Amino acid sequence: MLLPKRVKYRRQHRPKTTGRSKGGNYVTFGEFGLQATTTSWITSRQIESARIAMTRYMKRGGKVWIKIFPHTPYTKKPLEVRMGAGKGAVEGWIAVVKPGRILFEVAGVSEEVAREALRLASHKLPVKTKFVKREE
Amino acid sequence: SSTKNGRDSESKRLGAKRADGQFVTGGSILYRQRGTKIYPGENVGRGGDDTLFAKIDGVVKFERKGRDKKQVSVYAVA
Amino acid sequence: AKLQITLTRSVIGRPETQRKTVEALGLKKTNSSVVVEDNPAIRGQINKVKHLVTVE
Amino acid sequence: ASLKSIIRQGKQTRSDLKQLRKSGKVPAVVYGYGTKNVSVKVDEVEFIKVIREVGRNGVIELGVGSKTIKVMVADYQFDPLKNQITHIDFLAI
Amino acid sequence: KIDKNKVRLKRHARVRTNLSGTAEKPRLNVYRSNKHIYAQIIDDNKGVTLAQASSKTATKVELATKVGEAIAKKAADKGIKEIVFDRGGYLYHGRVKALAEAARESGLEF
RNA sequence: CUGGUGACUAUAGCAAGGAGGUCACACCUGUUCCCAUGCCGAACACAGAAGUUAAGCUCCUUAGCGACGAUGGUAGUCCAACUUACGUUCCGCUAGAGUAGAACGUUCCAG
RNA sequence: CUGGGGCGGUCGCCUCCUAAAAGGUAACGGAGGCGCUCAAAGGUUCCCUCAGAAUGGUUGGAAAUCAUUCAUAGAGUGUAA
RNA sequence: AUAUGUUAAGUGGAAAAGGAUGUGGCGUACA
RNA sequence: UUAUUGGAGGUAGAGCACUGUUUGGACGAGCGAAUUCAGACAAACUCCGAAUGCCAAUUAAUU
Repeated sequence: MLLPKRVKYRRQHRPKTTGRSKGGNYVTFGEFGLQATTTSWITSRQIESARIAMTRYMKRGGKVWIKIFPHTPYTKKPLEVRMGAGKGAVEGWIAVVKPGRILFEVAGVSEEVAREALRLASHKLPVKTKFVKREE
Repeated sequence: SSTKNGRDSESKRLGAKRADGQFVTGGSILYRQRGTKIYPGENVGRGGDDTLFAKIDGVVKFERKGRDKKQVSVYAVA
Repeated sequence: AKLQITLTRSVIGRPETQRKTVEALGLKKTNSSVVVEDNPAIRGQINKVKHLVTVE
Repeated sequence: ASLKSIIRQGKQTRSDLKQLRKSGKVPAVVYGYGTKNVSVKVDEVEFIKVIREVGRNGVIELGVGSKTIKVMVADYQFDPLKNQITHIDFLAI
Repeated sequence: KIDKNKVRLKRHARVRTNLSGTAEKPRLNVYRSNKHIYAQIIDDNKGVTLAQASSKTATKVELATKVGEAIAKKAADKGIKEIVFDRGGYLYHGRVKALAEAARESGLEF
C-alpha cells in the first residue's frame, strides 16, 4: 500500500500523459529489468499485485526493486450527482509511465528464472512491457 | 455540498510601460512593480509604491547592473 | 523587374495575418501576377506565403 | 585492418540524419587533443565489433581524410526502445 | 584578530552611494593612517583627479590642519569654491574635521 | 616593481602551501588632555622614545572545491502537408563533454 | 445568482495558482486574509548585523544565560500571501 | 495506362488485452 | 506586411542548487528524509531556459 505520508495539496491536476519518458530508462540496481512500451496509469493496488507474484516464483531468491512511486492522487465524485458544486474527493494514488521506463529490477538469480518471474508480473499491469538487460 | 473558494482581487496592470530606445518626457512612468525588481538609473526616480519614472527628456535604456540585477536609465538626445 | 509572382491558391480559409502579406505584394485575385525586383525584404514576404504563390 | 570513414560536409537537415541512420551509418564527432572538430561517418556494425576487441577504453585508430589518428570513445548516445546507437564522440589524447 | 581598515572601506562605500562629486562640485576625499593624513579632489563623472596634498604633532592634529590650507590654496589658484566633503568612513571628529576646518575657513564654500 | 581613488557578470573568489621590510601600511607601550562602553581604553580617539614579520598585507608558484564553457547530437517548437502521430522546412534547450582561467586595468603620490 | 425550481451556499475589498515567459481573460474551479493597528512601530543623523551555535561550564528530564570557531542569509521585516 | 513489389482474407469495406513453425524483408550429425 | 538592430516578460522542455515528497546502500551524534555514494517526482518547487507572440527605432523596400 504505497502512499505518500503527507501532501501539501490533496486536489491536483492530472498529468499530461502525452510524450516520451523523462528519466529512469536504464538498469542501475539489478541484472535485469522490465521496460514499458506504452502509456497508462499505474495504481498502488496494481503495483502490489504485480510484485507479490514475482516474489513467489523466485522463492526469495534475490533482491527486487520498484522504481516507480504513486506520487499523484486523483479525485472522484459521488454516485448519481449532477455537474458542478465543487470538486470530488481523493480516491487513490497513481503514477505516470511512458515508453522507455523501467518498472522492476531483480538480481541474484539466473537469466531463466528472471525471465519467468517478470512475465507472471507483466500480466497484472495495464501496459505493455519487454525484457531488458544491463546494456553493454 | 458547497464550495469554500471563489474569491479573488482585481488585477493590477504591472510591467513596463515604455520600450528601450523610445523618446519620453520628464514625467513618464516607465515600470510599475511590487518592490524593486528593476533599479533606477541615471535621471530616474523611484516612487512611493516602487514605480519608476523619468525626470528629463531622452531615450530609455534597459541595462544590467551587477550579476543578476537590472536597471533603467534615461539619456538626453543630442 | 527581376521576379514574377502569381497567386495560385485563394485566400478563403487562411489566417488574417497571411491575408495581409498578400496585399503588400500587390495581389488582388487568384491567378493575378506582379513584377518586382529581388530585395531582402521582398523574399521575406514570399517565404511567409510560399505555400500560396508561385515565384518564377 | 583499420576501420573506414566518411566526412560529412556542410550541414545536414533533420531528414538527412534520419536517412543516414536508416542506411546503417551513425554520425560522430572527434574533438580530442591534436585534432580539429570534424564530422565523420562510420558503419554501425563495423564499430560494434571493433569496439569488442579494444573494449571500452581501447585505441580505435580511426582514419580521417587519408590521415589515421589514434583515438578513443568518450561518450555516445543510445536508444533503448529501438536499440540503435545515435551519436559517438571520439576523443584523441 | 581583525583588520581595522578592511571594515572601514565598507562604511565608506555606504556613505558614497548618495554622495558623489561632479565637475562643479568635486568630491573631497580624506584618507587616514596611523601617522600621516592625506587628501584628494576627484571628478568621478569622467574619472580625473584634480588636486593632491598630504602631510608627507599634537596627535597629528596640527599636521591635519597643515593640509587644510595646503590643499585649499592649491584649489584657490584654480578658483574653485564649491566642493562636497567626504568623511571616508572615519567618524567626523578630531583630526578629520581639522582637515575640513583648516580648508573651510580658507574661503572654500562647502 | 608601492600607496590613494574609480571602471567593469568571481575568467576578479575559496583553499593549500612559501618568500619579503623599520623609507611606507600594521602590530605596537599608554589614558593626565576633546570625545567613547548598557562587563572588557575591547571597539571608537587618541598621547606616542622602543619592541617585531608570528599573523592583516604583497608581488611568485599549483586546477583540488566554486566560476566561465564552444563543436556535434537530443528534447521542444513557428509554418506547411498527412492523419492522429506520422513526413518536410526554419529556429534551437537543459544536462554532459574537449576547454579557458590562480584577473584585466584609467587617473594618480612619491620611488 | 443557480447544469430546471426549491433547500444549502454565495454577494464589497486584498494576495497566489489555473492564465498558454507583455498586458487582459471564465466556471457553484484549487488555497488564505480584511472591516485594523502604532505618539514611535513616524522624520532625521550616526552606529551595527542574524538563524543554527560537530565543543567547554556554579552538571538544574542535551534548547534559558556565558565563552571560541563551521556559518551563500537556512533570521528577521505590527498583521494573509 | 506503364514500371517494380505485397496481401487470399471479400482483408480492402468497424474495435482491445492476449493466443498462433500464416507469409515477406533486413541483420546476428538433424530423421 | 517584411528584412535588420534593440529591449521587457519565466511557458514547453529540462534540472534537484531552495521548499516538499521519496527508492537502495555506506559510515555510530540519538544511523531509510537539515551529515555522505547512487536513482526518481511537482499548477500553487527553480541554479537554468526556448520556439512564437508583444513594445520600440518620422531606419529600408512592397502596399
